[PDB]
Amino acid sequence: STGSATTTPIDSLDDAYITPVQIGTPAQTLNLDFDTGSSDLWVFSSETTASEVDGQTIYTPSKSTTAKLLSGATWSISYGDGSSSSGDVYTDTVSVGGLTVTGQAVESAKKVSSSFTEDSTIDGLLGLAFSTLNTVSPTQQKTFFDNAKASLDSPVFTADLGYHAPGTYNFGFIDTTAYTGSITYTAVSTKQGFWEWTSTGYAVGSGTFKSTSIDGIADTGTTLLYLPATVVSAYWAQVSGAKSSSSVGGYVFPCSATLPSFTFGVGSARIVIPGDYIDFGPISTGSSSCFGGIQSSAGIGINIFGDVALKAAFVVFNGATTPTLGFASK
Repeated sequence: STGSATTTPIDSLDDAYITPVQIGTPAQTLNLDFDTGSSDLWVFSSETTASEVDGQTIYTPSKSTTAKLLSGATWSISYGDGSSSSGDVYTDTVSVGGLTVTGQAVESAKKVSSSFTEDSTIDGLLGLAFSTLNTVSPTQQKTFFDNAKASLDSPVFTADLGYHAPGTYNFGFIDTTAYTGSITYTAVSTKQGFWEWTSTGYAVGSGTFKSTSIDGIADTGTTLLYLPATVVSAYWAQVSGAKSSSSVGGYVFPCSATLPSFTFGVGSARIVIPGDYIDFGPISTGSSSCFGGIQSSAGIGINIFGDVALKAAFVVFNGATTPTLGFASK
């Protein structure tokens, strides 16, 4: 089997991408944030505290003839941005782009943190990291991809995120028309539960490539590119007037600037992020200070190849017995 679904930016900055997901019988379609940095499929629901729902579409398990309470199971998750959610668990039929999994754990939110409530466009998350990170207790549950894997034509999914445009998540096949050149594959460590890999270096604009190992994670659920402070300083030094602002929370730059590109290495290959992808717009409405899309990971504990980096590539998440990642230009 295969599946193919369009993923759509939630706003004009590409802050996140939503993908329609069919849950239950008859189908209830929710727009979920596919997140290769986490491993829970959770949704706003008829059980979510009413004051914490503000415009999201909810899953109502009592209206699904295939929903079953997973007795005794609870979940609770906290994300790198400080947000969180928790609740109970149902199993139900879940379909993405024509690919159907029966008995998928659907984590129904009883509580969500304010950042979720305040974002009416995201109805939940669909985790695509390794199932060892799934938070369901006392019996950890598998991700949608893990449940689908054996049925897929090939045990892979691909992320093709658009810049200011829709893109595609495919399951079970590699669309050879969706990229240019060849796909360069690179080793993955699953020791932390992430799609963790080592970039071979970077370049700023037309500058020389610096060969240096940068361990990080491929994370579709993180907006920005978070890299070591040395790398980030080297980038922003090429933008006149750019500076790190403690009050704003990262590097800002004059909105009148033209940003240089940023290149990262994948083996001997190179992925170029155009400068425009690094502009996240005014820090507040009407400001001439703009927020940068490359930020320091120093306070995170891990480097994160988020959407800024991934949307410059066609990315293969190869879930074979020994997983690997593939990157192609597009």
